[PDB]
Amino acid sequence: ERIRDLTSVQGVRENSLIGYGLVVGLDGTGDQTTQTPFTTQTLNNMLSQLGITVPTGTNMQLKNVAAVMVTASYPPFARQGQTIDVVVSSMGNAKSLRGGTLLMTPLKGVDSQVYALAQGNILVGGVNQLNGGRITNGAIIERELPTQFGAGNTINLQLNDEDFTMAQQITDAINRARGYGSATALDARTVQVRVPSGNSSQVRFLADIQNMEVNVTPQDAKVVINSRTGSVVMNREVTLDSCAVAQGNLSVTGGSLQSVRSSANLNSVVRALNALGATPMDLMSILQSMQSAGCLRAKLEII
Amino acid sequence: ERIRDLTSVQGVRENSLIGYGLVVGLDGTGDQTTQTPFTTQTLNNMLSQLGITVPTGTNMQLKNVAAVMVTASYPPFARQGQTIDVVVSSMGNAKSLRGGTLLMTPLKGVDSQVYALAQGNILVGGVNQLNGGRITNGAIIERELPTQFGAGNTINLQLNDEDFTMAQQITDAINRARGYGSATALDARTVQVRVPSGNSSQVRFLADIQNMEVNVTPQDAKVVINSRTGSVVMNREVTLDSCAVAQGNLSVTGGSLQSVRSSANLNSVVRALNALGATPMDLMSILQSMQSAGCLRAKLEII
Amino acid sequence: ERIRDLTSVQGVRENSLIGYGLVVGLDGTGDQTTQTPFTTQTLNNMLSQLGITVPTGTNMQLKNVAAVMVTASYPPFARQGQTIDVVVSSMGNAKSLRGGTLLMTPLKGVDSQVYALAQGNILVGGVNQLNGGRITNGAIIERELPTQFGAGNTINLQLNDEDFTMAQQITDAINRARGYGSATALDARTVQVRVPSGNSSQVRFLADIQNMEVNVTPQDAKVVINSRTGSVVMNREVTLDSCAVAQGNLSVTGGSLQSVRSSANLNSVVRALNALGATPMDLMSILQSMQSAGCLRAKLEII
Amino acid sequence: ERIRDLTSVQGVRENSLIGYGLVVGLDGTGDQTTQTPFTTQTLNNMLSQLGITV
Amino acid sequence: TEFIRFSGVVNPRTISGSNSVPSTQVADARIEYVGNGYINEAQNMGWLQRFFLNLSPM
Repeated sequence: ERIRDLTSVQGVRENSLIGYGLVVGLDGTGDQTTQTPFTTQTLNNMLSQLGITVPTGTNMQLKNVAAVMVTASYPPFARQGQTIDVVVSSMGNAKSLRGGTLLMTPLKGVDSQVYALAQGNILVGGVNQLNGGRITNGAIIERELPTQFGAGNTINLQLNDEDFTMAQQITDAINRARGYGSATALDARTVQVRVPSGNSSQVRFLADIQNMEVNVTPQDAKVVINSRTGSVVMNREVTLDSCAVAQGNLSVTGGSLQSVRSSANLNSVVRALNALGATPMDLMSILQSMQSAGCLRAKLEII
Repeated sequence: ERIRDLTSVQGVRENSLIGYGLVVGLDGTGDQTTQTPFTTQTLNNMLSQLGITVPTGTNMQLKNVAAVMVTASYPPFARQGQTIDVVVSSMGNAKSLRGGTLLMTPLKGVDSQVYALAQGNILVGGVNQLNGGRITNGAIIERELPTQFGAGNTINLQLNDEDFTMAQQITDAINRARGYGSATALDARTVQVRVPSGNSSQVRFLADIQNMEVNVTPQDAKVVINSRTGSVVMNREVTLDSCAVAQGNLSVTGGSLQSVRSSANLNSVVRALNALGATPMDLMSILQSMQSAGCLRAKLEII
Repeated sequence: ERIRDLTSVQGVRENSLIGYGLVVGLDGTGDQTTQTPFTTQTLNNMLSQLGITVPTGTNMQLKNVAAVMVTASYPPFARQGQTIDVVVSSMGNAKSLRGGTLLMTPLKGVDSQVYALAQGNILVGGVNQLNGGRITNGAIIERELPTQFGAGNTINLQLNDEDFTMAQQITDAINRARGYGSATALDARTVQVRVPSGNSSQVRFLADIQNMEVNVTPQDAKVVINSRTGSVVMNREVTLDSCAVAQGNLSVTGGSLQSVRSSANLNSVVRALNALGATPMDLMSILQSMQSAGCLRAKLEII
Repeated sequence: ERIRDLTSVQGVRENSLIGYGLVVGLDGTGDQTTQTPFTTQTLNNMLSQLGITV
Repeated sequence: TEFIRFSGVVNPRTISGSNSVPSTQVADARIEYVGNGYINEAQNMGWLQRFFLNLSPM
């Protein structure tokens, strides 16, 4: 299952669909509709379409209706009649969407064409979000996308993470179980494979390819710091050099300057960094300072 | 039962029907009708149709009537006279729909044509939703849709989830119990089967096909995180690499940087992640940071 | 893994993409929209695009919508259809982005061209930042960049830190396992390697090169001081000379002038500096004064 | 390591770069923007470049 | 019949949110407001007056 988990097929991709709708059946937790004119305007549009023309000059003050935006993913090779999941998010001053029902909503693409029609019952968790829900199989595909799959004798596998070693390894793995010249790497992120002419032939070839297992090679040393959530993650290839670290309210347990032992593997790094007795908030600053000095032999990314 | 649970037949699909109606018989828990003019307007329309013309200039302040939207699904091969379930959702400032009765409601399609007529008694749970109910067999089909089923010698089975391996596996399964060239995969999501010319012949063929069992192949490694409900779900094909994790108020039980053991199967992953002693809210951030670093060898989806 | 962790390939670089979007589905923690007119203006733009034209003169006072800026990195050799992570940051007077959903956002480059389309669910930690979140695989690449990779017979490895010794060492390492004249150093930061003509040939060559291990040579002596976080980090090549240090409220434990023993290695430096009994805030001033005097034989950097 | 720690090479030097930017995503801890007009002016410039004319 | 003609070059960043731009932000502004019919013919000087306006000594 390595090749499918590492790469993606060229032309097999997911698009994004968006639309506007109304959610009805709320227990008095909808829009105020005095500060969100589009809710009442679109309700009047729906009624006018259905055969009820409400007078232009009138005051409608609803409480069970909310104006929402619906987002979905158009899956690869989607055919009309299939169903997809949608996400429903409130748009103006609505308290909750607990037990609402999404009315008929056309999901447009980037090209402003309807690719799906959405309508269903929203499932809201019930510290849980109240203005956001999900409808499983809530939208039906109405339009299909032409594709070039099955045409030509080349298929590109696109690596999720760029690596010359991994690209070469996938090339050598495809060229071991599937013939001599069945794959050629084009760059650090693309492996071009030669496929038989046809549609089912390429499907069979890619089915074979996808479940093959490749031995993942060492992949860069990096320390990911998320300051907004206060988390630090170090992969296996992170090392350290011997150097001294000082920080506020931290001391040898006896001065404030603690020596960090050079470290070869990740267990040594973890032990050396835990010897400092540093909170992760302090550990982030320690890692940044060590990266500046040169003790930390890894790529420090702040996400 | 695998093929029916995995695929859908081309042209065998469900449509969405919508309509507007009134719910009567509520115990003073209907619309205020002073802030929802359409309720009184449509009640006057109904009376005028029935033979009662209420004066244009008058004040009607009802309490047992609510204006509702009715939604239903038009089932495949629906014939006139059959019954379907409908969902009734209040539209404006109604307290409840406890024991109301849905009056005659025409359910329109996307093409604004009446496909069903809805009327019945609403069943409301009774923390339960009060403005939303369901009527079983509450609508009768009045229009039928022409279809191309039974015409031609090709039928497409559309996989619910795109997979070249699964498409090839279904193709090989249909071509084992039903002849040599009875199925051909067209893409990652479509399997074209050759069916005899006729209507009952295709029904028999698809009845045979649908209950066949296919051996489901490994299907991608993915971690689904629902932040709105605070849930994390990992399938069997999720693995881990050895790396260090630090987060606020979490420590080895002795520093704050805990080593996560490389993990091959899902039990190892669960044990390694439970060794951190992390709340799911913290676990979501841990998983996101590990995906950024590269320890988590899976596809992280946020739903 | 040394060469990949020390250098970068010429032309294999990451770009920065930026865009503006709206986040919907917040639990009343969006913009006030009375002090941020662009939120309501862009919401009206979205509705007008979707087919709803709200009157120009009207008051919309939303609470579940926030105007945000989305930032992402365009990875090397990115192909259309692939997915990247994005960072979503609020732009005006929004309380939180806890469970919001990013609507369709075009990520522009420096050249103001759309290279990715962003839409997904935001993951906010939950002392955690509330107006900043991250969406994994939240953007899909829509445009590709032409490159000169595979053209020519020269490839430049660019050292992360400039060093003539390290450049020469990498040159000698490449010229030991890959032929006599396979690499030539051009300056303190660039090593030019001779690669075969072709595209896959260069991929194979760089795959070989990247995982080679080079013996890292002593790399300058420097003391990094971060006064904003109050941290001091000294690498292994920092030494000391015998000199006397006096500072407020510090005394020999018996005068106020403490002799610091000359020190050759880093352990001696740590012991000598801990003998002073100095808080890191005092230690920063001590190190600066010693650098001024000449005891500290290292490069003092203030970050 | 003495010569590198004592001297520097001619022409091998570091320059200084400066620029102006905006920092977004703060938890209500940004500028007041009523006393710093350049913050709002440059935000409007960014929006106008991106396609929104306030 | 009255004809109002306009021509010019518009910078896109000057266009407001209502897809409108003042005429003073158009570089090569060519604005014309003319008419025909006897109402316009009544505002043209007679050929002899238009000749005396150019050739008379004072």
